[PDB]
Amino acid sequence: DLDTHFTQYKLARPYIADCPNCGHSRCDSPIAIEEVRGDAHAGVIRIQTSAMFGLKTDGVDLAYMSFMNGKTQKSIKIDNLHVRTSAPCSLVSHHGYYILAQCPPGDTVTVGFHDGPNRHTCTVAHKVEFRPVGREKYRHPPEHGVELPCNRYTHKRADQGHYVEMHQPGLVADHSLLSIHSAKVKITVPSGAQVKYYCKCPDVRKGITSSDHTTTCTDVKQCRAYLIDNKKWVYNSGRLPRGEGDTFKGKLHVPFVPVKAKCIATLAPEPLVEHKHRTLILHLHPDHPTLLTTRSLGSDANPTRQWIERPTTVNFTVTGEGLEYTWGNHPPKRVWAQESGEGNPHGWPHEVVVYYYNRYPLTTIIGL
Amino acid sequence: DLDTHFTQYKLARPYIADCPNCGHSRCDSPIAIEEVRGDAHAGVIRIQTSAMF
Amino acid sequence: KYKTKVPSPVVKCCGATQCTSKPHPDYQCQVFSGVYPFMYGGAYCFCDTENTQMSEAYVERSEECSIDHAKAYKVHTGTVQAMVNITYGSVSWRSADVYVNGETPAKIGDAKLIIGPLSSAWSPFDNKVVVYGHEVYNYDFPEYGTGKAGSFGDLQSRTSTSNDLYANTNLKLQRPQAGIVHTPFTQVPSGFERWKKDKGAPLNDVAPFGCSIALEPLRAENCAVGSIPISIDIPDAAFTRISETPTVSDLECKITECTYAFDFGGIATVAYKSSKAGNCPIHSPSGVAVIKENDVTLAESGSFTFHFSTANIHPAFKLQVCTSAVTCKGDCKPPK
Amino acid sequence: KAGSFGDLQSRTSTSNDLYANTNLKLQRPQAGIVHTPFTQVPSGFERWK
Repeated sequence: DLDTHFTQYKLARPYIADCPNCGHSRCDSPIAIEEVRGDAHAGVIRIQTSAMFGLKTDGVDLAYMSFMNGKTQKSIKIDNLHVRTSAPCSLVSHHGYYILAQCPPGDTVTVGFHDGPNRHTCTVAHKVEFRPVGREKYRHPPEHGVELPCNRYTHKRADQGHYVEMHQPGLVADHSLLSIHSAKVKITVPSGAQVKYYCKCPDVRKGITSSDHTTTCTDVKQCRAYLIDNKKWVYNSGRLPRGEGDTFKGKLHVPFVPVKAKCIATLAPEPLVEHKHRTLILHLHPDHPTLLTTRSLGSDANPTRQWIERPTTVNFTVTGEGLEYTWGNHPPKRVWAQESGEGNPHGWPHEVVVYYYNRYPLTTIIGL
Repeated sequence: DLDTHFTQYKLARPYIADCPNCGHSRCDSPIAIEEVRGDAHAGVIRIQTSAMF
Repeated sequence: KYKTKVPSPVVKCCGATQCTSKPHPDYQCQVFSGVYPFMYGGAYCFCDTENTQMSEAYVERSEECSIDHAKAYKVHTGTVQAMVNITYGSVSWRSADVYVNGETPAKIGDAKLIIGPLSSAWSPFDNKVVVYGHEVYNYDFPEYGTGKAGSFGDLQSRTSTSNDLYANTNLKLQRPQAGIVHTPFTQVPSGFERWKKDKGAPLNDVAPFGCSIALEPLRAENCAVGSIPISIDIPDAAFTRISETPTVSDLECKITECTYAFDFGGIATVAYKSSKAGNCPIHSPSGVAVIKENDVTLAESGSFTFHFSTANIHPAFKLQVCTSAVTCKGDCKPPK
Repeated sequence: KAGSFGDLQSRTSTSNDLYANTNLKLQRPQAGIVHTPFTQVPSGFERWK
């Protein structure tokens, strides 16, 4: 939608964080990695960073990264970010602060917006997977064949069943406002920034918007300049100090929702199977490992479990009781084994002997 | 050469096709994948798409 | 699956705040002294030993829980029923369904059905059986009250809405350090998910008697074992007399041939002369050669054939026709 | 030989007599997709290769 998007964007601001990048192990970009969340069957990843993205800070221009450029906040084009895990990411979309993209398997995300002087990138290792095709072991989702349910973050951004509280922001220490008075410190406050400052003696630790400066520290060193803000509202974290504002529990929707969708894999290849009466021989030359069980239809099961991809074969036998079997998306089938008499009731006495040997396999033998 | 190339190009045109891309499973580009053929010992691949290139 | 969130970890220039019992499963909190953490373009949030860092924690539940969670069951005695089709007498397909109990009074048309109950008295089930998706599994016991270290009881809760997490992710905090504002910690990986890697063969796939299961009632589906003492009323009006009938005579049947095979793979005929033409049933009181036929027209000199299977190399048996049981022994039979 | 070794069952290179079976079977085109879903045998003689 836009209304929950505007709920997001009306009172939330970007920020930055010391994202543990890979260029030099750490980076304070607005691109600060966060909200890592990819658990769809398609392996799509709905995420969000320290800064609002997608829409501009109002909730418009989904190509306007409302990002905290340094101390300030900015919304520039989302012209170019390198969407890439181990391999180039199969990005789908985003939503404001949130981003919903997909990636191929691998372990490490490699993303950063092509500002032009820098990518401001943040990178994180997290092993990536393709959701296996249900009953079978494969790599790709088959274009057609057998249709199966499969979970997914619904790309729709029109949600409010989910939500995140845009917490009251807090405190921020600064240094630059402590200018020199041509002999000693000189506070310089832009606007409404009651920057807590404490030189050697207690200054106004409540902070001043004034330019007040105290000779107790001719040096600007002990002087502890500390701004505080609550303009817009962002949720706290461990990678966030105890901000002064423990308020603003404004539960702003998360746009996308993990939902069970349906998607299609392909059926197995049928095997070779030969009714050598008194048994049957089963041969398949497949392209991936599935499993085939063979559950007795009688008083028991005695089934099989295994996973093979390579050209193969096997033999089996059963009574006319049928028996279960299915390798791959193949449904289970069950067929009586018969058309195997193997014995002449009356020939010569030696013949009838071989018969009372064979008419039953064993009950003949025990009787004999 | 160019003469067999001109045999190619004199009366053939590009086209596009709904190539099953990976961005959204499908794509109608002139870059429509086709003629996949790599079997050299070096593993070089001689291919061609829906469009002349 | 669970979830784990963290509130704002406390901070000052000096001194400390205090850790409380912020009520969450496995929740932790601990003071941290001389924190000395910096902030970008800041002033380190202190003038001295910070001493102020609580690293207050929080554990909660995932959101797939809504879509997907465990389904842990106690399974009790319950019932059995079944559907049938009656095509009797002059009646066509009348498919009917009813409970096993030997009492059930059910009337369809003129058929006052009374069913069984079945001789056999068991289905492969278990009191403690769980299920995800279509699949279903006897979990020996889902350790409901007992937090199994989250190994399987990762979300130890009565219901989805029952927000009672008697589970332990064994969440433990580590000291934030390196001037980094954070809550380093440890806890348990989603153990029940770890098993969701170790899922096995669903019982439906292991159910013997080549029969299956229904989701909502745990209806076992047609493990054809046992015998059923049924009792059905018939329309005595549908009867007629016995003397008005075209009468039998001149009984003889020719055993043409049968080969012992599944399909009623044996044909044999009769040679006969009738009192008068018409129709008359041919019941198989001895269903040895399993007759394709059960009732045929009886024209004058009804001298005709029929089909049947028996496993016999050869019988010597007989059965009935038109209230007149006649003998056709059953020749030697080939196999397939 | 199901193409298992006789993948190209031919007297010569130029003998265009393919008494071999890749066991080609078609599947129904669907999903609004113009295509010929199908199946056939992998090159068995290559499988031996």
